[PDB]
Amino acid sequence: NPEFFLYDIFLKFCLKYIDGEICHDLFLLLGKYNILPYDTSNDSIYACTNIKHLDFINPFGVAAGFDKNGVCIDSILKLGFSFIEIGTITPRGQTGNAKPRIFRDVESRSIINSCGFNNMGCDKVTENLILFRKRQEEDKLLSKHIVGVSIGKNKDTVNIVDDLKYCINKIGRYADYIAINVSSPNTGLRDNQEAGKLKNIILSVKEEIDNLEKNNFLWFNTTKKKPLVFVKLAPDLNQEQKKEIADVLLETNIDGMIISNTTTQINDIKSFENKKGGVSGAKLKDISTKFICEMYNYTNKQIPIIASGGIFSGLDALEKIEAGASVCQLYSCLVFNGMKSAVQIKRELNHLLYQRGYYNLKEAIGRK
Ligand SMILES: Cc1cc2nc3c(=O)[nH]c(=O)nc-3n(C[C@H](O)[C@H](O)[C@H](O)COP(=O)(O)O)c2cc1C
Ligand SMILES: CCOC(=O)c1nn(C)c(Cc2ccc(C(F)(F)F)nc2)c1C
Ligand SMILES: CCCCCCCCCCCC[N+](C)(C)[O-]
Ligand SMILES: O=c1cc(C(O)O)[nH]c(=O)[nH]1
Repeated sequence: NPEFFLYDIFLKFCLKYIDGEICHDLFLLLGKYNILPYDTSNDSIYACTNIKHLDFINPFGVAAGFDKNGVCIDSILKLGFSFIEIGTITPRGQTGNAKPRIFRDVESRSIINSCGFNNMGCDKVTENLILFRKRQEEDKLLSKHIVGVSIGKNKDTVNIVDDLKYCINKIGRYADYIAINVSSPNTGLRDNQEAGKLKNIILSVKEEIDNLEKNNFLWFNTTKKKPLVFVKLAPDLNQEQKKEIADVLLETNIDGMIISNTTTQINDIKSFENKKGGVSGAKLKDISTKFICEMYNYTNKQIPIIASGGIFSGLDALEKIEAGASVCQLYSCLVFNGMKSAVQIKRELNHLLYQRGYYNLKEAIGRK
């Protein structure tokens, strides 16, 4: 498709002259007017994957934080992705921290951000998602595409369980899966990663979803089933904390763990020396991949893993898969590679699996 080529003409210009968050706003604006390219290709049946009975037509989606409000789901999915995680959303809208709060380092292909859960609130985002689902009833390019919702707490909230229960009762019907975000470094959130607190949070979320069904058509999503429950983990933990959390995740029978969110322990990027927030991009890959391996070993391979962190090429994706991941999420790749992220990474992964001696992608999950 020549449209990806035409777009890459402006990528370096964007990185050099346009503020990052403004670049992101431009991205969403172009997609709102249905001007982004379309991935016209066909996905390899040998590259599909799944988490429980949630089936992904390909192993690549957009991570949370990119379309925080679901204003652009169709166009982002039609770039070539199989799923998108909208959010993180909160019961009421928040403006976030003061701008600029996103900083890029092109040399290291890394980003640091302190957004602060800026979003339009659960009500407006629920409206946007209902409209998308109506369009999806007709759009054949969007058939079988998955939409997940990441939910969080408002800054000035003490009871996280309240905020998450409001969101579930509002938008749960419309989501294929729900991602619990207790790993953002820019809001008392990583405190909720304490084993006991986390176990209560998870079991509460999973009860509010089950309660949606007890009160009797219902599931207005892609799967026609109740949404699965994922947990997004921060990588800034010691082995003891990782073992305890893995026990909690197994005890609550969550459906998947997203490894991982941004990290605050990177300090070989001189450009970010004076900045605060979580770091993402190529500098997070090795940290993120190792974290997958640990949790893959700690949970006895019983919890599917959604990989997130420094995935730019099919080789990185295969690293994640061969570490224990079943599906991959992109974010920084879209920042530094433009619209072609999905098409290019699908092409490369397909070639890799065909050459490395794999009948299909699911055969590569695990394999150390
Ligand atoms: C500007 C920005 C905003 C983000 N917002 C969220 C968010 O709201 N919720 C969330 O779970 N992760 C959020 N993330 C983390 C990403 O979803 C992803 O986990 C992380 O960037 C690592 O992936 P990557 O290396 O491909 O960028 C955000 C990341 C960035 C850079
Ligand atoms: C949250 C962090 O987002 C960013 O900082 C960011 N930076 N760039 C260059 C991009 C990709 C991009 C955006 C817009 C355009 C276009 F306007 F040319 F179309 N091309 C590429 C993003 C996203
Ligand atoms: C439309 C028949 C099913 C009724 C209940 C769910 C409706 C939600 C429609 C979302 C789009 C789903 N799909 C499979 C058509 O792409
Ligand atoms: O989960 C999150 C949230 C934010 C933010 O909104 O600031 N940033 C991240 O890096 N991860």
